[PDB]
Amino acid sequence: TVERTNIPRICSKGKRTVDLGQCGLLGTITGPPQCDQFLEFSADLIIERREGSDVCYPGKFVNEEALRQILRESGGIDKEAMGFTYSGIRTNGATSACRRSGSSFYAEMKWLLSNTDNAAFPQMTKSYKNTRKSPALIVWGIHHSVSTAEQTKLYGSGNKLVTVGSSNYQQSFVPSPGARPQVNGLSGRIDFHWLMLNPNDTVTFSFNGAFIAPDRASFLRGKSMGIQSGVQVDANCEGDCYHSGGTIISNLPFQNIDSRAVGKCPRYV
Amino acid sequence: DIVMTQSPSSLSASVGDRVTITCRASQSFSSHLNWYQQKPGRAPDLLIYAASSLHSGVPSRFSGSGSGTDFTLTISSLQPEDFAVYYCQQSYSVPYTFGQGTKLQIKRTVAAPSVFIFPPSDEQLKSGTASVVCLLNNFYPREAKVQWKVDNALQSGNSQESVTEQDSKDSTYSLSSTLTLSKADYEKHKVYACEVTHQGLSSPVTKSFNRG
Amino acid sequence: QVQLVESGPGLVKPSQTLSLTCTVSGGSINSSHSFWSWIRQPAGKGLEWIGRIYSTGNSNYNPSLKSRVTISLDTSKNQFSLKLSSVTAADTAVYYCARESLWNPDYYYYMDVWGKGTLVTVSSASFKGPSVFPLAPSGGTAALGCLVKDYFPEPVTVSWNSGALTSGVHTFPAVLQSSGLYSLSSVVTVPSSSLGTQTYICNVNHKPSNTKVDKKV
Ligand SMILES: *[C@@H]1O[C@H](CO)[C@@H](O)[C@H](O)[C@H]1NC(C)=O
Repeated sequence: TVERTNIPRICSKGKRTVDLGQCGLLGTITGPPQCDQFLEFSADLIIERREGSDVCYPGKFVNEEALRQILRESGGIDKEAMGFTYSGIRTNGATSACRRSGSSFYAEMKWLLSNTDNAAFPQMTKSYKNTRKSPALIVWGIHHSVSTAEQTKLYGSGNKLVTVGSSNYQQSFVPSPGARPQVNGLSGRIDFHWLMLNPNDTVTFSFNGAFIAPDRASFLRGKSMGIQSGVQVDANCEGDCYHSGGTIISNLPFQNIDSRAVGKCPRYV
Repeated sequence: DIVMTQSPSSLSASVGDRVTITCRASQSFSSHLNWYQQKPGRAPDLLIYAASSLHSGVPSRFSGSGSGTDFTLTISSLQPEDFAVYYCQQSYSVPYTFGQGTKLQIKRTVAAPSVFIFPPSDEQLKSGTASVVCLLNNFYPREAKVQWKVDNALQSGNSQESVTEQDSKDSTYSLSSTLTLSKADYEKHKVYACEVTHQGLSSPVTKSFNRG
Repeated sequence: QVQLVESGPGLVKPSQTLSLTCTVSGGSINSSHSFWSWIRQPAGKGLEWIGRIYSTGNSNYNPSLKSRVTISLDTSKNQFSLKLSSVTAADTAVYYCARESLWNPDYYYYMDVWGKGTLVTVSSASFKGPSVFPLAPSGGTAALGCLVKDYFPEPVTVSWNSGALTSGVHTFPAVLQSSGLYSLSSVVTVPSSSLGTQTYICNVNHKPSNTKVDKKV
């Protein structure tokens, strides 16, 4: 009445299955060098890996576990340029951690600096209206310098403030400079925030520094399934429930092999 | 705007009880919720930020659980000084919004009031009005009846009462019935009595004084 | 130790601009992690976030009040102000300073410093200081006090022996009379033996009138 034997492989017959490999699922939105194959993908079954990382320049995703659940059942992501134009900033930051052929940065973000070292960063305002019929995933970043002088050298002296405004959201953010444990040879940090922009709605970024502006916006293609595993993928076997151990193949109404398996599955016992 | 519906508008709990106050959101904002304790006459003090993390300085008996849209403030072992009004705050997006508030009242054993009567001052009579004040001190519960007698004549619409916020130490109320007359009327009668009937008294108490 | 103090007129006339001011002690107003905010509370009602300001000068106003609200800061004086235009009878409330701490690394903000609060009634009637008469005590414990009468507007704040007597003091809520003036009594129970020895002066402070009466009982 309850299946106890599973398949030690991920049965990908009949469904579009993408093994993200060395890239974490959230990396597809920002675009580190390891998500260049999956900046725009479509899939029915997304498979994360333990080695995959959402990040190249050390940092974190704010509200990441909620966003990962959104991305796991997205059917993929489509991109579109938000058409931002700048005058009076460097607009081409780079870091040794995000390396393609030398120093680079996130493929979908743009690190904004002052023109020269310790020069001023002018107050700017950029807007983007979601023209499509689907909600637009929109991601921005806040760079925490390692010292007060680094933030002064990069974006100029004075207090920095980033404010994000939509029809259903409005909050301001501030960088906190300080020396943090060395991750990838760096103590600075870049934190990524996100929000959903409705159709015919306009996001608005007002800032004067320490702002990792987005270049493109993401859109969800459809529906999919998202698991993390270390098992191999099987193309000839067909399954409807999956977990970290593999594939659950059963007609019994119950099972007692995993408690959080996704997909059409028997109830946990 | 994010509506904040906060349940238990008012409640009564005994010292040592485990009180729970709930707050529910119109959105789901990943636990951007703060709790404030506002005692009478004071500004709200921050108890809990980010739903579950205690603010430095508040006692350990304040807890905060909640996920998504439903959050609960919990006071394990309620103490008499916890009498206040508690508010939940949404810290997700401005304009910031608060709950309607929860007045937490303390339940104690019934206590009888000490009754005092105060004649009007000779200085006030020069103004032409007379204020006779009757005091009920440190009683529980809140309900109490005060009757004014002037020469054994019942008084109607010249009284005005007001009770204090229940005490932060013994959780007792105190009220003041102040009878207002005119000087001409005050000098016409001699015996002024304040009669108090309270549930912890058995027999009604009357405190009187003579004018002359 | 950051501390905030409200300073402003206690009453304003209808259809005028209400102006308050916050003096911030124990810290610079150019702190990189502080949104200086204003929150008001109608007496007996809930809290209403008015608006906040950053050291850079950027502000966010409540959309209901955005038409009539202006917030500014004075970096030289270590102060920030709030000006509510076209005041109506509904704007009668207690107005609080507040500092929103942005120090949290997980981006969870909170008001951790509040001012004492300043009541602002709005009315056409001019203010009037209070008259204070004794409540003579007339063993066990005796009760004495002093009756504060005929003042406007709120609030009045009573002390006993310049704050050195707090145990056993009850100051009652204000009651509005037919005249449109307020009255309240402040009582204190003391040892009946202490009547002849110790003196009891009650300190009635009425900031709307700049008056402060001291009545010995
Ligand atoms: C979005 O706005 C455009 C321009 O007003 C309009 O043509 C379109 O129908 C709108 N779509 C939706 C879904 O509101």
